[PDB]
Amino acid sequence: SAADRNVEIWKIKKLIKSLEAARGNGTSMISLIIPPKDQISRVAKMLADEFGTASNIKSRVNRLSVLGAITSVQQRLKLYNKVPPNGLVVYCGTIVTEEGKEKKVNIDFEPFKPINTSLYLCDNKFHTEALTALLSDDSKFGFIVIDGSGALFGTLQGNTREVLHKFTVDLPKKHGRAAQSALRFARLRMEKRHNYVRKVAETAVQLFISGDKVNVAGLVLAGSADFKTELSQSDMFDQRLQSKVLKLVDISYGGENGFNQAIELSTEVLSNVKFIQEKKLIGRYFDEISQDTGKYCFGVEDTLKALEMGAVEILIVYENLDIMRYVLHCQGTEEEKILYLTPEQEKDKSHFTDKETGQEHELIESMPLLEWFANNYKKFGATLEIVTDKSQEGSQFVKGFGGIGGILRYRVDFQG
Amino acid sequence: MPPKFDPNEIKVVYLRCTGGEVGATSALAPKIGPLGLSPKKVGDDIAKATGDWKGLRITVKLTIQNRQAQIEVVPSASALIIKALKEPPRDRKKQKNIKHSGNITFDEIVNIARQMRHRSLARELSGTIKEILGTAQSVGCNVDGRHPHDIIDDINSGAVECP
Amino acid sequence: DRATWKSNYFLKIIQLLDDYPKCFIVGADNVGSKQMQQIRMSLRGKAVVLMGKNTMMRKAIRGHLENNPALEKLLPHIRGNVGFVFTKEDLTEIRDMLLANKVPAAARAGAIAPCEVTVPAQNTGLGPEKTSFFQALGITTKISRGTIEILSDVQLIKTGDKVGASEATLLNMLNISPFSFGLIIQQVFDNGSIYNPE
Amino acid sequence: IIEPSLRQLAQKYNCDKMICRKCYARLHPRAVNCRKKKCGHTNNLRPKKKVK
RNA sequence: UGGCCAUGGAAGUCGGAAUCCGCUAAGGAGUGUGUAACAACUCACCUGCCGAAUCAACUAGCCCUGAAAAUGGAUGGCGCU
Repeated sequence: SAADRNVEIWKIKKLIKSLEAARGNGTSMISLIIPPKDQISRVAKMLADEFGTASNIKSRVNRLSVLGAITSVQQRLKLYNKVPPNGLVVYCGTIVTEEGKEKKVNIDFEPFKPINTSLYLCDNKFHTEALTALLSDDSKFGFIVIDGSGALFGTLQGNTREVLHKFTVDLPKKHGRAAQSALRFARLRMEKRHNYVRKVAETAVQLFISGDKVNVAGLVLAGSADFKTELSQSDMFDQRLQSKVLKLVDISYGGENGFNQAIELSTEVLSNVKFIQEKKLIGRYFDEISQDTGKYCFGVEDTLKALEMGAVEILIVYENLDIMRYVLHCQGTEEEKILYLTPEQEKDKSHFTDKETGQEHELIESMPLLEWFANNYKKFGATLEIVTDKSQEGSQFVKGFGGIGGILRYRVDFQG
Repeated sequence: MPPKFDPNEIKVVYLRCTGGEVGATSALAPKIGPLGLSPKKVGDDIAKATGDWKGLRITVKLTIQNRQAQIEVVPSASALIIKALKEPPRDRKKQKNIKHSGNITFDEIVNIARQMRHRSLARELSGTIKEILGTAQSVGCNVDGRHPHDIIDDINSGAVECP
Repeated sequence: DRATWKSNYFLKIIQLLDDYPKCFIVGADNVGSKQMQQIRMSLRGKAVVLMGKNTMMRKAIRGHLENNPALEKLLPHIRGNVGFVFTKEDLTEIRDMLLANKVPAAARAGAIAPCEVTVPAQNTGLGPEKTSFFQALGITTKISRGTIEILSDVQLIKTGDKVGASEATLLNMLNISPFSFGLIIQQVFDNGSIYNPE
Repeated sequence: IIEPSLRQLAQKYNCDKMICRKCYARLHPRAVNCRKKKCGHTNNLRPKKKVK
């Protein structure tokens, strides 16, 4: 289900927030990630020698901490017997927190996406750079490696490299050694060679499409032998699929070994793509400003007022705002309100006296905005679009307009 | 209010519908709200306080703006008052399956419903109004375990009491 | 249906003839359902309004029914868009109540003009809009700071004159509604005797 | 720009028609059947699309 | 009568379970068009002119549409209504 997946992402994001905060005085913390294919024994051994080494650590508080963590991460791994699919992510240590409370913790879990990123570390802190880099890069891209020998269809995350389906074929010989039959055999060879392409072009629809919509934001075709092109520019390959043909890549090698080659030759394009789509969206946002229209908005005050009401269509936000939603509160009267304060206005501000009554209006702690949108953009109007300051249209959005706004579902006049 | 910014008296009325609670998606103010001095969040909180504890299963909201003070009232819609006199109160979030139990009797309670009708209907008194509201019930299914349709034709009550 | 309904209406009109010996024949004319709802509300208690056709051509059968003559006199006046008003109060009072009720209803383009229609000197209630629509025929209109003001009291359409299309649309934009009427009285029936709005 | 009665005069003659689904024949708006023999009096008609 | 569900908005009008009463002369909890949503427009029952017959769904006979190939061309030919 989609809702259960969104809960598991929120769970993991919250886990990361805590682990980045954690910290512990003295001590170290086992960052650890065991990729899908790995043998867990291999990990147990590694740990066991990492243990034996750590027993010569000169510092006590560090030593005994590290030994403890390694003792306990081994015990976690004992509860699994094969590596869970989609990898494993363990995070031992002895985190410190408020109240002077030294507490041990051992968070292991199969992460929801497969991942292809091993890591081991002892250091003062935990390392969750891998994990954030697997929530950021959703963008699944489809690969199809055509060759005279055979095909390979496969999907692709940031790091993760899946193999969907494949086959090979006995295509005919190049030549027909009779004078007349030469011509017929040629025409016949052309028919079976094309038929193979027809099969590939159907299979790709069968694999990379789902509910009359392609599941992959690109569709890299690869290979050699002027074949990938024969697919690329045919009437057989479905136009919604062929719309997202993103590259024809000439690879040496074929099949599985062909795959990796096809990805490394593709790397540059799949980066550009994410920026291209961003440029396109904001480009439209600006079109509504360029023409009078009315169906745009900008600056929290206006934008959220548009959201609250007959909502926006698309809401565009620069992926980090500073800007933060605070929940202000009164001591005596119990009257309360909420405000969207800038980095300067949030840090120190004499504004927040109650004035009418005459008391110090205390600001109960914040929830940072971009995250606030991410929580509850669905309870409004939808399509929360994170953007960047890399493109010229991107920067103009971030710099000028404030990296916040949205394309509206109809024309609205604003006042004050 | 015509030329620039002048409240001569301002007893301006406009008819919003819906309002169990606040509503994030709201659509309460804009357009009509701000021009005319009525705000947005305060007007929403006042709208919540009026249509708080019953009705919480949809209402109506005529908003009489006394310059800056909005007067929210709950004018009755037949279907809304029938849903108010149902089997309360499982308000929101399960809920879910769904809001259509509809076996809650109301025999003499509907007499109150036809009485509170703002005259309306161009009726020949309650005898016909009974039929009207006695059908308006999409959910309720009339008395104990009855149908609406033709039991209505043999009414033997409240002809002279409702005026 | 439509045999049982036809016979059921026969039973309505015959009952309304038995109940009331006094009726009032009114033309429906260019009339709304809203107008008919208003006239039902005002004349609710005393009178009963009805709207028939050529099953009104059936007053013959009531006269046949071992009793009435005099209803023979009423058959020729059930022509045009006719609707009855059955009642028991009085005649000249009800005539005045019918005349007093009425409704505005905006200009009909093409039809005759009953009274001398005028255009008083006043603003339209608009911004810098088309003054050419007003000035096309022969009206003095200026743009005195935004609003299109008419600068003189002028008579556009006289009695028994055909109302043009462009002048009708301008009157509709100004919210000037002298044309139409509501409903007219053609003939009367009072306990056997007939009267003609006198 | 263009006078509204006159427009509707000129609309009558150009825009307010029925079009045969077979042979794209332009037909008077009252039409139930095509003229054209090539389509065999189709009856699949439709109203000419309007300019927005 | 912003009817119920659906709020992303469906007050007849993306959809779906409903689908009754009043006034009724008569208008569907609504054919469409159009709306962010309304509004506005549009589509029964009855009249006036009018004045006796008129309409629907099937079916089958001939004819037509469906019906495109290469030397010029073949109901045998001319021709035939």
